[PDB]
Amino acid sequence: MTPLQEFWHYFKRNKGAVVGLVYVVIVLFIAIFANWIAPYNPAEQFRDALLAPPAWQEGGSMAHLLGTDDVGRDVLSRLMYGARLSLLVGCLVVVLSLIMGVILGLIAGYFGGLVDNIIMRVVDIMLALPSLLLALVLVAIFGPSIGNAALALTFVALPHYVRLTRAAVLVEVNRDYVTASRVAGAGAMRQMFINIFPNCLAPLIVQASLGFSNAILDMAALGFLGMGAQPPTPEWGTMLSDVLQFAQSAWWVVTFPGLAILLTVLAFNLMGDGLRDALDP
Amino acid sequence: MLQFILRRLGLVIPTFIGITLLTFAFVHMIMWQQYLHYIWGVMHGDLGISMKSRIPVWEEFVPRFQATLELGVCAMIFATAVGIPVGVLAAVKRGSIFDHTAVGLALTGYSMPIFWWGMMLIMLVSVHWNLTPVSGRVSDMVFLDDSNPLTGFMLIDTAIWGEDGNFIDAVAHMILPAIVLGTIPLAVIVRMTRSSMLEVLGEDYIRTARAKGLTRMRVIIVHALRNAMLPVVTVIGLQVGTLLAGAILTETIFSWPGLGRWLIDALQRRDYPVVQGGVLLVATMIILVNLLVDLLYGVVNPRIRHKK
Amino acid sequence: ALLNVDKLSVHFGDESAPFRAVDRISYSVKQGEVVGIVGESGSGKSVSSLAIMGLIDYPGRVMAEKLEFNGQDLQRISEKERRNLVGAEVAMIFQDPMTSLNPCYTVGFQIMEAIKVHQGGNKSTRRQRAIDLLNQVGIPDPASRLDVYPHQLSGGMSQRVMIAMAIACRPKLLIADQPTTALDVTIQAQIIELLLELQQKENMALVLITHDLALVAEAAHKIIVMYAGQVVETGDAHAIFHAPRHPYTQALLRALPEFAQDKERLASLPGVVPGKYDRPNGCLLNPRCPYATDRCRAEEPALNMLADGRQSKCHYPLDDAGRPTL
Amino acid sequence: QPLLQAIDLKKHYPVKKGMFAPERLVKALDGVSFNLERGKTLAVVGESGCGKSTLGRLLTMIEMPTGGELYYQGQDLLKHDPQAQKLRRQKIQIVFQNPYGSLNPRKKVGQILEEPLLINTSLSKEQRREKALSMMAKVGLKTEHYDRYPHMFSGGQRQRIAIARGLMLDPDVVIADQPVSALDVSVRAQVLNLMMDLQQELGLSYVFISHDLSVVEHIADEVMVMYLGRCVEKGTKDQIFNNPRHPYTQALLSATPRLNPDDRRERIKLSGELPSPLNPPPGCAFNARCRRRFGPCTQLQPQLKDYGGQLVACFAVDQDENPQR
Ligand SMILES: Nc1ncnc2c1ncn2[C@@H]1O[C@H](COP(=O)(O)OP(=O)(O)NP(=O)(O)O)[C@@H](O)[C@H]1O
Ligand code: SF4
Ligand code: SF4
Repeated sequence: MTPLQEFWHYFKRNKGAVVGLVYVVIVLFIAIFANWIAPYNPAEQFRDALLAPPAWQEGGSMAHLLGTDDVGRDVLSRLMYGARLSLLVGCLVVVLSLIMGVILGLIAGYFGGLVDNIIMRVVDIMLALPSLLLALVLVAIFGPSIGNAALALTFVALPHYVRLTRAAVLVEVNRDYVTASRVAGAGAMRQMFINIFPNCLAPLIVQASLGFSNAILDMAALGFLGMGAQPPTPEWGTMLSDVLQFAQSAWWVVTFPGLAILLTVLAFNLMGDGLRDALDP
Repeated sequence: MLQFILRRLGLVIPTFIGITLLTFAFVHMIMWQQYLHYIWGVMHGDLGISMKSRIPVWEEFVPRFQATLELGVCAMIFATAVGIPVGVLAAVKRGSIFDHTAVGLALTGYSMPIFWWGMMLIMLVSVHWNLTPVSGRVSDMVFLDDSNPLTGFMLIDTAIWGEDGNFIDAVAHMILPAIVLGTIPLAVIVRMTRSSMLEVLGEDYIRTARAKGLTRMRVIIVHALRNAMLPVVTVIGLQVGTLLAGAILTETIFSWPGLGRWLIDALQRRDYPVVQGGVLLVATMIILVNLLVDLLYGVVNPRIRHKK
Repeated sequence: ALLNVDKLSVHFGDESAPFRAVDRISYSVKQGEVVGIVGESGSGKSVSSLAIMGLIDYPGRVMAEKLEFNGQDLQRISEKERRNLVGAEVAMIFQDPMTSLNPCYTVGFQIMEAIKVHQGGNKSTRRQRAIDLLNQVGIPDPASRLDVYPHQLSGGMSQRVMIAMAIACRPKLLIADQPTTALDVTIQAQIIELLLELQQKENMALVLITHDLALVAEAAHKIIVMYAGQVVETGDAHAIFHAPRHPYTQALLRALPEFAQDKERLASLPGVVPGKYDRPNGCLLNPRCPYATDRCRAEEPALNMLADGRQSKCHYPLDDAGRPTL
Repeated sequence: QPLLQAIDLKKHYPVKKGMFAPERLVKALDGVSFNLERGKTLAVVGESGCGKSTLGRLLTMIEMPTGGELYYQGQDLLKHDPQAQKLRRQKIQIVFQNPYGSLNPRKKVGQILEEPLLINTSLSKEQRREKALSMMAKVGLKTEHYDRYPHMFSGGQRQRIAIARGLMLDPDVVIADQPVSALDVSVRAQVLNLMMDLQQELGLSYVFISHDLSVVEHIADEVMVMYLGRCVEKGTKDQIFNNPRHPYTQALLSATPRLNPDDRRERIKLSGELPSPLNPPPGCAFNARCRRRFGPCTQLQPQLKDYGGQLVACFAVDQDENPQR
């Protein structure tokens, strides 16, 4: 069949993948239209209600579906605006780490030699310290903010995509079709971007979905530690910054931000193995 | 083997000189021979003074390294002892309810916010079911006599010199930290064990193993699992490197004495000397762990062992 | 007969529309006989061997009327009892010698394991037997060879270890699936020579399955020709490649350089082998056959037993002049 | 002037026995030479590791030689000059061993055939398509196949696409690296028939590399037999298959199986396995295996000499033909 419809016919076998894609779609629609769908403004402090339970719990109120935080702010409206910032940072982290990482991986894998040694020793130095710890070192030097966290995450996600692109390119460059085009007269820009790139594209489409998973986990972690976004911002990580005090007083405040994160990341991992199943025989 | 391990050393040394130069750039900017003087400082143990304690970064690092290593070996002993059997079993039983449950739970663990997972277990199994202690490496009831040659490892010290019940405290405080930290390692090990086992169960040497008339047990345990453990050995190395990201998150909620809590407190207080010296001490230990794992891969793998 | 296959069938996929990888085949092997099985890709050769061995896995299903080996019905015996036959009365050699041996264990472990499972014995007697057995396959310096890992062998040496490991317990039948593909011509001559010296010294039957007709014409007594998952001709080696009784055997010979008058063009059949969706009604060669007639689209041909003792799956078996007996 | 002259082609790849060992040459090819003329097939035969596929790679300049001369009609192809690069890129082309790895699996058959014309010619898109359609026609594919991906084709049809890509610039020499080895008998026959019909229409010359002596016996005009990177015997097809002089040629032509009982030959019982090129034996490379082994064979390297119009390198033949030795 045609490559797009053959991909969908195989992807639809993995039901879990379809579930995940559904979820993804749903949260993207919530992220776009939050200003119309969400009950109240993310910053509005109520004071006639303060740490009040969910709508179904006794002493709760049906005006605040997922209850209220300790300074009087609705949890449901805050989770939906958290979705905007979490998916937007996922987009910048995955898009820039793909663009810069695939280019460096093709430049390293095809040209080889000195260029490969310089690129791979720099990537190996960049991976000599754990992902989150290197991002924390960068953010503490430049200052806690959503932009500085997104930039730090793009810079730390880059080496993974370089190493993965190179590994795919070295499996292609030894194959006879790359040699046949070299005999036919093709220049390096053609060989990389017109011949090798569409053949190594299969793993990168998987690693884009698995990249959204790590982008929103590490951004939530950054947020939790107070480095990723500042306390007024409605971000799922920030919402858990200081909540362990509420384990007895208010279970909803601790539960829902992290359940949302889990759901989101699980959905993207579901798509990741759905794409993997659709991209091999 | 020598002509393999000497090439791993050949890639390690340029990486190590890299971390010494980048950490030099950081301690200089917050006479090129000032790098020779700084690495003389590092090699003589003259890492800086932490600005809040006014104690050398090395004197602070040692105790916390120990406290992190207990939690690390418990997370890995849990993740390897539970994970490999579940991964083998799932691949042996492909398409069973077991196989779907194992794949679903491994996706669920690999997708999980580790700090939140800890708060859920603290809330469930220390607050609402009163089964485990809420925080710390050991309770205030434990007071070990300093006169004894203490190791600094709380499990060992409380087993050998503790009063009645003190080892039971030392383990009861450690099970939640280990289960929470070990969840991502366990999820990676179950996944990589399945995929590695299922590619091996497709190979022609297992058709030969069945054609010889072997029991299914020998085919899985002897023929399949040795070939399947080569990539498992590999990813266990990547996990014991990346585990300190889980340490920063878990040690914070559990108020554990540890390198994760000392580094993130230093970052939040802008105590640059602790993060400047602690980045070098973390990065050098990642290099040593990778170097040992590669040596382990060299002895296990006979393609690497015997070639030269 | 030692082996008695009757109406054997092997299917893959859903029972409403099965891939008939083997479709109602029936053949026998006698003690000490060499039997060739020949056919192009998609012909189904290997699947009968894998069915005897019990190597057809979960999505595939084996059905037969009689699958007797040595008087034991291979479809009724238990897993315990199958392991007393496989590797000790029936044994198999496979196509790729570089991947047929386990990378992680020495050649000596892989031979001494086969002896242990079927004959037991101490380390001393199992080592001695592996030494003797490497001597028997013509290995240079056996003693020093036991401690050699498979990646240290050449392809020819690795086939000699496969033969050693297969003959270890003195089987009655040895099966070889393309033992000399991707292997040099002078090594192929040595391996087939070795198998034929073993067939004479141990008196074992040898089933030798390959795409190369010339190797089989030299080695085999009796030849089976397979097309599209079913047997189309059976007969003596000398006669089948000199007066062929089936139009597929005739075409498969006229397509070989052996019959070409120098540069004169080779013959071939039109079309391609009928896979899962392309199955013709009537005779399976009917889309391709030069001699096709309406009976061959209405009615599947019987495996007709001819007066010279041979069999052809054709309505109009070829006379010695190479024309249909209309 | 023959269409392609090879004079003393050598390929000596250097290698390391680990870091501390001195560099050592694997002499993968040494001292091959031939004349190829327009409208003929020259066959290269030998078992694995004989250098037969480092040759061909030299002839198409996939790899540059480490010595020798390679002339198309008096012009040296081994110059780096762009004026010579255009000529070698048009005139000499390759068909690879593997039909599954030699086509780009993410390009349409039209693009696989148009790529040579984009890179080398002035042609507009409208003209380029008509060359590709006419070439598919010439190899026996259909117009509807133009849009299909290579995974939609059988192994035989994939080899027809690889031939059509080779023919696309209208060459004079096609190198054929074991081209019908992976194929079944009835599709092998069709690819051989096609290649001989193209030689009758275009006037191509083939350098045909093969482990199957039957196919060479069928299609070839001259044959080179090779062992451990050196030619051992060269002659017309008629001589090599009826009066083989070299002990290795006699071993190949007897280890090769044959159908007809009347076409059987004396059994020659070669021992051992092929020498590693990394650790080559002294004197004649066959001296570990040869029945005719004589005093010189462990001391000196034999050189090709003319005996009755058939070139052979063997000290025993020199003694048969010169009893005065
Ligand atoms: N790039 C290379 N570097 C070093 N040795 C090589 C290289 N390419 C090939 N060789 C060696 O050269 C020898 C013969 O070359 P090769 O082209 O592999 O042989 P062939 O007989 O032409 N083809 P084959 O049938 O596949 O062995 C072998 O020992 C190869 O391992
Ligand atoms: S039975 Fe009929 S269709 Fe089949 S091979 Fe014979 S003549 Fe042809
Ligand atoms: S030179 Fe000597 S060893 Fe070599 S082929 Fe001739 S007789 Fe044999």
